[PDB]
Amino acid sequence: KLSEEQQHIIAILLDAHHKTYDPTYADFRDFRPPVRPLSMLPHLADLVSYSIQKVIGFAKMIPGFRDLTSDDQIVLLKSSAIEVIMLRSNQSFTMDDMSWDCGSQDYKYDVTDVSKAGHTLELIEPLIKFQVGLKKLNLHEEEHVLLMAICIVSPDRPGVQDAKLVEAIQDRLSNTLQTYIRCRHPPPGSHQLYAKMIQKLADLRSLNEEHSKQYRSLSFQPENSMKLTPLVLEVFGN
Amino acid sequence: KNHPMLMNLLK
Ligand SMILES: CCC(O)(CC)CS[C@H](C)C1=CC[C@H]2/C(=C/C=C3C[C@@H](O)C(OCCO)[C@H](O)C3)CCC[C@]12C
Repeated sequence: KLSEEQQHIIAILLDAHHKTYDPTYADFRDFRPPVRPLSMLPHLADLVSYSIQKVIGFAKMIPGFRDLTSDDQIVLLKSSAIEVIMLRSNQSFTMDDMSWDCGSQDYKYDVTDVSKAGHTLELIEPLIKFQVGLKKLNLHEEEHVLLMAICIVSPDRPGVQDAKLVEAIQDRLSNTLQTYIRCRHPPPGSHQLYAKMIQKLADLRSLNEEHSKQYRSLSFQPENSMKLTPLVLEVFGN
Repeated sequence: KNHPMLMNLLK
């Protein structure tokens, strides 16, 4: 029925998100200007770098995350980073015109802008479909932050060491989510809600997979890799 | 395994 601890976990994650997601998008002004070949890469690279920083800050506040080894923490962030960014970006995504609207026209990204970052439809289409499907769930902010935390602490991540501990931490987050839906999400919106959210995590592994291929191809050419940031290169691989 | 910036942000 949602113990005090489970409510505690949610309150912690909500605050962690509030401290790492600025809906005013004021910081975007510090990024290299968006330009509409690969004219949007400098801007989106900066956007992503900033986002990596915010996802890291969010992750450190995940109850239990701090108990993992420095190595495990590193492994989880490198593997989930792109996934959590895609996930958190749903907050700026708008089905009005299938674009990521971050406060203004300059900061409103659509399919062509992503295309101008070096990506193809093989990633973009399923990415928009994902955003569309996630939006369709109309998740409570509570469910949104729990999903990002669950995504981060995944036991099957490649290179994971203490998988047992990682699984234990995630399980506590999963049980928190499952119970929240049952007790706080009214039907019909709660119908199969948990399974649907886990399915989104499966979609993200696929998206992660495709993004990594296009990123390696894109970052294989020095001139492109030259337009990224130091953090992006370190986290997404060099 | 040698992720300076990422490690610093996690400390
Ligand atoms: C730099 C790596 C790239 O792959 C380019 C080679 C970037 S393009 C790639 C398809 C991508 C992944 C996340 C996607 C998007 C993300 C958008 C946001 C990130 C999120 O963290 C932001 O929150 C700011 C508040 O913290 C805001 O919602 C906008 C939409 C455009 C395309 C983006 C950048």
